[PDB]
Amino acid sequence: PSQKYNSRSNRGEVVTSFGLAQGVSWSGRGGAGNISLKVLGCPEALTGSYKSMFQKLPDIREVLTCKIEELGSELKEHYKIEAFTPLLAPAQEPVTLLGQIGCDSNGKLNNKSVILEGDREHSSGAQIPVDLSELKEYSLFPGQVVIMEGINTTGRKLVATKLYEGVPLPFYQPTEEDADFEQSMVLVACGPYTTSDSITYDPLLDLIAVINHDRPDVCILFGPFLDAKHEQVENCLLTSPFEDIFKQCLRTIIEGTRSSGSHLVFVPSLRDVHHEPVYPQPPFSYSDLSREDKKQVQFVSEPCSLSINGVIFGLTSTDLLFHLGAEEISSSSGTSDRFSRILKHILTQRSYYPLYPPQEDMAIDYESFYVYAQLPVTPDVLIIPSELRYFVKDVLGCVCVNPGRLTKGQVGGTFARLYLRRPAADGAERQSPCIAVQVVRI
Amino acid sequence: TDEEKYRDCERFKCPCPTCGTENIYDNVFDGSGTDMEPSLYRCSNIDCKASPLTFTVQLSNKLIMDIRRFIKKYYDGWLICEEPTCRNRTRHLPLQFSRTGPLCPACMKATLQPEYSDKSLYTQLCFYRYIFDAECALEKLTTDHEKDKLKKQFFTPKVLQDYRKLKNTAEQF
Ligand SMILES: [Zn+2]
Ligand SMILES: [Zn+2]
Repeated sequence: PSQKYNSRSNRGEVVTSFGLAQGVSWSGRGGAGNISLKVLGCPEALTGSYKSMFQKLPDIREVLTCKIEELGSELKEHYKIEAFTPLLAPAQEPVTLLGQIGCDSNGKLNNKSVILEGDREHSSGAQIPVDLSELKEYSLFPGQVVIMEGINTTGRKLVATKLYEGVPLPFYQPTEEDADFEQSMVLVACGPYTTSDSITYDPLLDLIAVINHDRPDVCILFGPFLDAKHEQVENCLLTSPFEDIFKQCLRTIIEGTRSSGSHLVFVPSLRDVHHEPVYPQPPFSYSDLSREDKKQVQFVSEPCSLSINGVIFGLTSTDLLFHLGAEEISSSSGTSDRFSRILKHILTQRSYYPLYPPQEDMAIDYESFYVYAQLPVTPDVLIIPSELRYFVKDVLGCVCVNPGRLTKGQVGGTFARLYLRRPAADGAERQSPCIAVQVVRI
Repeated sequence: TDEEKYRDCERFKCPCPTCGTENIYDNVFDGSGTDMEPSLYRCSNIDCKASPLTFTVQLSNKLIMDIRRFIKKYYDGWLICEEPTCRNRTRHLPLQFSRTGPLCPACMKATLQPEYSDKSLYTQLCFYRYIFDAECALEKLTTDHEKDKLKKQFFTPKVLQDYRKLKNTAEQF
């Protein structure tokens, strides 16, 4: 088993650095002082009080229309558009159309298959193909709400001449108290936590040692903890209930890190076999906690917008990057950074999962999605662990971190550490509270 | 009628942790009248003397695996056109609805129907609950003698617990 992993020699290697990574001892004060963890949300009062337990198509339709209409209403105000024309109304003069990008087939989107599906309010949900030959720049993906300008003389095709750019949400405006927070160190890690050939969770034990040594203020651990895709889980070869193995994993971490004084924040994954398989997911259920542990452990949902010492964190365990990246089409020149484009889409579509339809096997309850998977504000930090290579990019003023997985196959993975401290109030506003980030090898 | 209600449902399959042969379950009981034994009493492989009742843990884990599969199948949202000449298949729900539902974007005169309906999923879950509802399979016996001889022979308080457990594996999700 885990032979390869335990014999690794890269241990501790810093593979990526962001900010003033040097000038900070990657040590937290442990449990010391004021640590304020608040879960954020997007209120809502549009949804009815009688829900069925299996989605009705008319309900999904409703959520998708509102997605278009709601964002379109904001974009229209921002770009001072005067009027949206119905997609099927032919005109000789240029028109401004609002709709959702889509593909005309079940395949990958390409510069010839783009279609624009209109909102119900203006176009009764009609679709029209879009010609991109005259479009100089564009980045599109299925599900993307956009405002396009072009010529549609017959009413059966839009020759796009302009694609308005996405507009992000404002950042969280800190209160005065938030400026009174001391520096905090946050560790981030995502599963799997065991190599693909063993169930020894050696990487997990190593990560626990790290937490105790560095004693970070907060640890955000993303699932899977008991991976549904692990060979031994899938073949039902295990000799204990899934729920029990899961609790043990949690126990090991909660107990094994008691001395560090770090606050643990557990985020579920759609791959956690024992847990609800539909997205968005509710928090894990774990009651076996002392009253001390209860002040040290937190179970949040997936996705989750979390405030840590005034700093807003966008958290998702779902591989949105890999999913969106596989379906996006672009065109400019070639000096473009793919991931920055994808991250820009996440920050401009205001959702933790804008891709629609979703990757095939991602189950989404759209009515829940509407209520719990929207972005409340443009986060200060976005943690999007992916199968893609680890990285740390600043996109639209948001530090986006992909700490990668802790384990990749039979080889060791990586995790990440951030240093935070919200700066002094005045000056050209945006002063990222995130001072430095590092992606380290486990 | 229970036989027809669960006629199209997928049967619960789980391989013997010992001999390896795939056992199939469709009812609490196996066989008829007098030689009726709880299906979970013996392996289907006659050269395996392991009792499935001994691997309740492995069965529960398998049910979870299966139940996930069905819920994910339902949520994939595959839609298929009702027009035999079209049969367009998509996972993209069109915002353009006709009087009876999504309008097929291929032919523009037919409605798209869910490939795996919510009623099929619900029936499937009810089936997985029915094949382990021992109390119910026993109340479906006319004579209290047939039942109690059986209740005394195989359904001890512990075995009844095992069945209740599997039967409720359904709501963990
Ligand atoms: Zn057997
Ligand atoms: Zn059709």
